[PDB]
Amino acid sequence: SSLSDQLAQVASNNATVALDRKRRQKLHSASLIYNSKTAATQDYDFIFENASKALEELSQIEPKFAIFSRTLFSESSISLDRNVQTKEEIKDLDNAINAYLLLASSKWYLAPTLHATEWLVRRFQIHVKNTEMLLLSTLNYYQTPVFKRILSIIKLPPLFNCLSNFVRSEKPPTALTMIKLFNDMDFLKLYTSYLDQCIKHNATYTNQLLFTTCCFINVVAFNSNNDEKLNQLVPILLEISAKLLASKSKDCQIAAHTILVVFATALPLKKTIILAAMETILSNLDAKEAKHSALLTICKLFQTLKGQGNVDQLPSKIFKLFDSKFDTVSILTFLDKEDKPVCDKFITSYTRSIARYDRSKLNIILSLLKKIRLERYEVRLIITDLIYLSEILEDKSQLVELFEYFISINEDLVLKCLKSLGLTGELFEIR
Amino acid sequence: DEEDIALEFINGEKKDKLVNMNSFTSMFDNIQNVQMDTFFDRVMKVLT
Amino acid sequence: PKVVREAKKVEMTEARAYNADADTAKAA
Amino acid sequence: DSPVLQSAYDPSGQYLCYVTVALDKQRVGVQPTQWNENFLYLEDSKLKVTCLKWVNDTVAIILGMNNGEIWLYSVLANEVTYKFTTGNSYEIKDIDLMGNQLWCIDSSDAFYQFDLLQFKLLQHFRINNCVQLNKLTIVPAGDSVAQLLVASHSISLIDIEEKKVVMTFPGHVSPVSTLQVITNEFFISGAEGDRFLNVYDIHSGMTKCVLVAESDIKELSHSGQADSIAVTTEDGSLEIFVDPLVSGNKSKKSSKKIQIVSKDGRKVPIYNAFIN
Amino acid sequence: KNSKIFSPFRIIGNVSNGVPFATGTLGSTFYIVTCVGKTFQIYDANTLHLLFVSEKETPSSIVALSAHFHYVYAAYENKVGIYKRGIEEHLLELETDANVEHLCIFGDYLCASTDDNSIFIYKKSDPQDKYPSEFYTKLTVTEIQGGEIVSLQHLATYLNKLTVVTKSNVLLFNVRTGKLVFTSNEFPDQITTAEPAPVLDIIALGTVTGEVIMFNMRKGKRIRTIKIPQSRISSLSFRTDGSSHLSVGTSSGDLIFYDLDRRSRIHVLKNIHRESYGGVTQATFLNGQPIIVTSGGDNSLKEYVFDPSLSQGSGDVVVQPPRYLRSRGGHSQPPSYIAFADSQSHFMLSASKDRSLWSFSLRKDAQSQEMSQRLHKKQDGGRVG
Amino acid sequence: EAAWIDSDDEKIKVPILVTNKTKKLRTSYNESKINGVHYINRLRSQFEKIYPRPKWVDDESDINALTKILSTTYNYKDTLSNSKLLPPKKLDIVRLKDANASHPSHSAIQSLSFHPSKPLLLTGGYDKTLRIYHIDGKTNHLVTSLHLVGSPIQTCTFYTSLSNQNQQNIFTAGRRRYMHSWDLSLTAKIEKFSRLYGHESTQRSFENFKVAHLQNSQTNSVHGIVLLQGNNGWINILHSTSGLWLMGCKIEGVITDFCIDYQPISRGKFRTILIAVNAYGEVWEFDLNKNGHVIRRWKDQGGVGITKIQVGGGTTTTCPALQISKIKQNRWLAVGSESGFVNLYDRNNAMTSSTPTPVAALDQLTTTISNLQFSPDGQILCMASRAVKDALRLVHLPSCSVFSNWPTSGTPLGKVTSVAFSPSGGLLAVGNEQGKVRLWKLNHY
RNA sequence: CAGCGAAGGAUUUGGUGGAUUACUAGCUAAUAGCAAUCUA
Repeated sequence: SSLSDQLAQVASNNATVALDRKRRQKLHSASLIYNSKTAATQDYDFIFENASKALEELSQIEPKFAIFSRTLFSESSISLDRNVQTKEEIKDLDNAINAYLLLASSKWYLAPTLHATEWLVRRFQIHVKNTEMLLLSTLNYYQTPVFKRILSIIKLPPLFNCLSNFVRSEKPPTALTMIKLFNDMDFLKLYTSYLDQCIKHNATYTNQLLFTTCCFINVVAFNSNNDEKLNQLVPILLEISAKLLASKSKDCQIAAHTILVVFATALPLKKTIILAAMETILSNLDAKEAKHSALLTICKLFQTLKGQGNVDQLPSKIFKLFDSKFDTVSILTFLDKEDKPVCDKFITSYTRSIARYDRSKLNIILSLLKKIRLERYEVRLIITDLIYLSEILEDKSQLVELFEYFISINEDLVLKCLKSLGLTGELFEIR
Repeated sequence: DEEDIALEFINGEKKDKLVNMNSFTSMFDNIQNVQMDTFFDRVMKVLT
Repeated sequence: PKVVREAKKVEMTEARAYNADADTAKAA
Repeated sequence: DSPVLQSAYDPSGQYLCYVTVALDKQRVGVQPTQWNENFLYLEDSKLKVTCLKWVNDTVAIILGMNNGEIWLYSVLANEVTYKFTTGNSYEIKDIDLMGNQLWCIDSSDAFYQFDLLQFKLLQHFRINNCVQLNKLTIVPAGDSVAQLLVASHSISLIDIEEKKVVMTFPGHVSPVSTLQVITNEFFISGAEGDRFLNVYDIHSGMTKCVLVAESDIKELSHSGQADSIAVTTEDGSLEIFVDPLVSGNKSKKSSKKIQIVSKDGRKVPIYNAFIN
Repeated sequence: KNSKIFSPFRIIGNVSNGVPFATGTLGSTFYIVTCVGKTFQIYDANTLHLLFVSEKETPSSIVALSAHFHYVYAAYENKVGIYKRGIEEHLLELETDANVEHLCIFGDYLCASTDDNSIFIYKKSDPQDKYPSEFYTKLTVTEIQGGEIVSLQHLATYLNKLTVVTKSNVLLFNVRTGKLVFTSNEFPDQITTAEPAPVLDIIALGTVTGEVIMFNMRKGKRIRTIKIPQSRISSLSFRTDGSSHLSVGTSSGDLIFYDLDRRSRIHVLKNIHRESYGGVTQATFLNGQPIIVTSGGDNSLKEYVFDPSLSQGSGDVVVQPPRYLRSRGGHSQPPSYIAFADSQSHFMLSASKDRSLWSFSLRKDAQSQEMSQRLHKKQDGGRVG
Repeated sequence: EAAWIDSDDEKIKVPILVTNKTKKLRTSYNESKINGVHYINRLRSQFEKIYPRPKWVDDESDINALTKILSTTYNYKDTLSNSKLLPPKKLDIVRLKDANASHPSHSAIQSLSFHPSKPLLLTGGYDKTLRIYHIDGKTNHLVTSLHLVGSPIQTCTFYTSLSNQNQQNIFTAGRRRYMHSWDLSLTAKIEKFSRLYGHESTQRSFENFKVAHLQNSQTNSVHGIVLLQGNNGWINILHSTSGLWLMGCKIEGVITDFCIDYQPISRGKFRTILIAVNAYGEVWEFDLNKNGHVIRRWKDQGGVGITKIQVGGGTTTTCPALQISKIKQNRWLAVGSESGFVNLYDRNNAMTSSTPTPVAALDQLTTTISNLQFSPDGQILCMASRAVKDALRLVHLPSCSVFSNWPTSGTPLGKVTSVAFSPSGGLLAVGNEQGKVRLWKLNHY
């Protein structure tokens, strides 16, 4: 290309190294704490000693920082220069920095981590070189003067380009701009990589997960009326949904339930992928809040299923697994909940599966059929499966009790299912 | 009776509530210091 | 301002390839 | 344009079987030629009649649909009796039968053998060096189940046992739309779009005559001994050539022309004639 | 027939036909040898100009071609022609009437295979001359040993071995002693593509159901399997610039880029080539290059470049989707009507049965470009119908 | 570790320094001919430094199934196969041939109907020439074209008897004081109903009528009814075969419109209800298989002058049944105003209310509405004005969301004055004032 | 205001790619080697 941009490239390459006094002070004056004319007279040992004090108090409030004392906040670290050593030890350096940054992603409400990280900024120059992990680790606190400060001193990466009119503006960046930051899969694959590192370090927490989930449902909201964009956007959100369920935290599990429920009501998925999602959210379900939320999200997932085969049998290994994680009386009291969420298609598939893969305890199906109301094709398919069951195994008092209940309400349904299969005289013969 | 059972099949569907691009902007007002289960209940009540 | 999705002049760098000539032999 | 999608006469010219479309569903109607109201409907819009032929002898149509089925359809019992499947879900392009044995030709260029007395698939073969293929005709020499004549865009000839091309012909610049044998040695070809039928010898391959219509051909009937060929033009007129194989020594013109105009100054376009 | 006024010259405006092309390197250049019906053509890959053509046609149509450094090995009805700079330098008549199907070049031993699982391998008279000129031996795979052949190649770092890929089995050879060495396991469906990997001694092989097996021939096992629903696979390749990327090409006109380090679809490409003309006939990475050369059966050759990543820290996880780069095409159906544009006999116009209009240039064959159907807007207020 | 041993390469020797490219993999300056397996290992390391060895080969050797199915498939929507219903907010229209194009019309298109089973469209306008087309997706022609002088027709429709289905009577009416019936028999015999038996002082016009079946309910003489409008509050129900005044019903306030809702009673019995509105917008819902006396009455939530009421979902005028057992209870009601606000009501809970709240009260088209009709299956609502161009909207329901993708501004609707559906085909037909009727179809049906 | 009028119309502008001369492949120490290397 041309000469001007051809060496603007090498200027951006060697922006980290100070070449004289003017660029040295224009590089040293970046700070998370002090302003320019104060920060231009600090030395390294001063900010190092107050940062080490900040670190040791931060390490007694969180016991996983003495390793960074031993290897990154040591006394030789003030002499360790970054851009004087080879690519392999700079790779060691910035993955250690990334470890520290995701570890200290939580603590940004309290000033010890500000004074702990400001020496890291001033010495290892993460505000120019290691900028990405810094931004998308502290992205949760976007209404805070720490984020306004760090965005005022940052050099802005090519991904976060929507924020470049929020540098040195007193207005914090707004939620709409955060959505427009999140609204391309070049950013989203990056952010899912970061969340994968947070999962496999268990550095997840209730505020980062809340913010992440809220921006993801807002991204799906903006891509509601773009079918090609939504189908383009599936295999990353569902990917970290499945990676989010693999962890142990109740909060990330119910965040996975949140993105799953909003995505299922966003677009109609297929039966095989929604069944894999159902068994996946069941296969790592431990805490009671996760039980409650997973039951709600399973019911809504199955409610947003259309086309034929919607109310069919869930198979045996997902059915017994659902019964292993959820006993029948939990289903009964959830149906006894007074809010009455619409769960008719899931309860229809549950009735057909308990009548086909257990065929033993029909007090359950009679009780919950009394407890909810249910629509006509659902009860037609239930009583068809009941006709087949009543002819394969011999009739019982429970079976004929629910049968005469379906006599007592809406006779011509079971009459027309007998017209499809036999005759009411033959059914009274099998009575 | 096949179109009759098809017509009953399409009759047996209630009013869902769709999503649209300005339905979830209100969550950002109370993303602060809120337990995620209450967030899940909030997004489900704004959803249905 | 959107993210600058921007192309560039592309250039074919140096090849570096195994060749099959050293894969045969002969009885001596 | 004609609201009849396609039509075909029974042999000896007494009945017409015609496929029309009626509220995005094709239906097949039969009609005698001196009311009948047994419209066989089709199921859905993704299922339309590509080609059809009478049989002769419980009276029946066979209808090649556009998915890989041949609906052998009786006319008396107003339903499809038998459903000749193929292995592929490919739309067929022509059917032709002789006695028991029946040939079908796919869009994936395969040739299919069927037998309407025993309802099996006998054999199944694609061949090289002929790709766009849309209609065939079995060449009769009594019981010549071998040597059928395949045609699109350059007419080929196929023995069914050596299974190679035995003789190619100068086709047309368009795909072939009519391919009718007329004697034991001559056959009419005619493409779509063009006014120019041509009789080819089936042994030497030399064009004997070129029949010149005055508009685009749509269909044609011929007498049993090829002494008279009536074609129906695209603009609804009719051109009947008398004695086409006797010699205007190379390109025979239209001998007689028939149109059906009303007394109101309105021409109604005829189509699908039949001459015995 | 021969003539006495007009002599035929060249069939212009024609790029590919559907035969899998080949590629060759010269220094740090790349040339693409594609087939057009009977003659072939040699493009370069940097600016995608034409460079060479065969100086005279073949008897039959070319069924298979490959390319070493300077030389192009064409293969038609019974022979293999060793060519240099588009000029035929040596015929090689095979010792049969059987039609040749595939071939490979490695070291000294050329190896071609007919349509009855018979493999003529040839050898250079002097281990210093330029091309294999002398018949060495004739292997023959029998139906006990596997199915009927579908490819063959010598994957790397193998001392005078070879890999024949059948429809049911993989089977090696030691081509010096003419010996089979290792038949592989059984494979339960028809495989149709096999391309080697730039990692040590494994070969990726894709089936008629959409799975890619990765056979490790030294181990004799399979390492991984990429499953894909009901895709008639056609052409695999690997990317060799360090960052490992597999690339499958499905005959439904699809091009799927798989990562292999984390088994993820990087990006799909839909309807890149037309479905009905064969789909992706052959697609390959240029080695040491982050570009893709695809060619369909629909008279089109394309190049797709992978951009550098936008995540300067993350890097290999965030991969930018492939751009579109240079491409050369003609219309894919026989041309209906033909005119000459200028008096200088430089430009000519075609309009084809696939309803496209092209301005071919018979002077220099990178100037030919399609005319564009973008309506001038009605500046009186009307709307385009 | 190798599953095979070549047993030939170990007895080979190669002088590696014969050429340039094979002389760098020496290790001393005195070694010339090396053994075969050593040679294999040397060039194998040369290959591994000429392309590095990545991790995915030495990874492995082939709560998970979500990742597995997600890495399997591409199209993440089930709607390719069955779909059984509509997709909301984006429908699959296509265009067909303009249904007036064979034999055009001259006046507006004030009425447009379909034969209930046969593939026939009827067109009727103020130029007093009721035409009938045979319609199809390619080229659709005129079967017959009755003209009748001195009677500019306003509304006209097909009718078949429920009992023996072989009647096929057109009914047509305009601003005059006579209407016409027609038994269609492929030269026509038409009768002119003008005998008003009971009430003769309430019709300045016949220009609004419906046709509806009813049962006898002591016998089963299922037969037709013409329902004509009057002037004060009068709507008169006649006979369709004979022409006898069956009875009449007056509501309080000026009639604006009315509709007919059937409901089954047993296997072979059914009951008809007439729904009528004011301009004020309090409706009367009275059965008329017994004598016409009000069995329900309630009030629309709003409207100053409401213009058009249409019931749908089950069977109705536009989607009629053929066998008597094939008749179905409706689901949706719709009421439309001069302000444009169309309320749509469910009728599975709102037989109990006596003041029902709307399911939705939509407003997208601004001006007054003129025609609104449901689908034959009750998933599309179709609303249209007679005031401005492109004044038609389509509403997916039960979700009650307007379709966004259609109609755009570039659709050639014209100033719409009538609209109708197919009974089965999902083939929609719109008519304007400048003469042409255009034809679309819905690809889900 | 009108009409034109297939699930939008009409404009501003960046970047890349292809042309703007007539298409015989790259490098070097060049009757050859290289393309993994010109070194002993």
